[PDB]
Amino acid sequence: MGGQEHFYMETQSMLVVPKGEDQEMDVYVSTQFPKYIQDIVASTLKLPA
Amino acid sequence: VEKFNAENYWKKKGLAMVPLKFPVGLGSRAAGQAAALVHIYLDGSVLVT
Repeated sequence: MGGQEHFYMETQSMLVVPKGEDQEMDVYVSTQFPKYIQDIVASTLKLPA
Repeated sequence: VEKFNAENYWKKKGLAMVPLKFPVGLGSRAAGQAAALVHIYLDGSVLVT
């Protein structure tokens, strides 16, 4: 049995924006898991959540 | 200061002391209500507003 592509009509899309203060990051993503985006972004930036 | 004012005509020193009772209070109880929202994320960090 073969696989399957999701083929969501909206492709992977995101806009990440630094606030300019205390390394704050606002991350606007087409995702199913905002908490996971928060974890992996903060971990990559060595920042608290 | 009074010794200075006795020895000088075109220049005068002055001294004064005032007391303070600044009462603190709004007109009603509803005017003094306040609210907040605190989050604790799974890494231990806290966001407060």
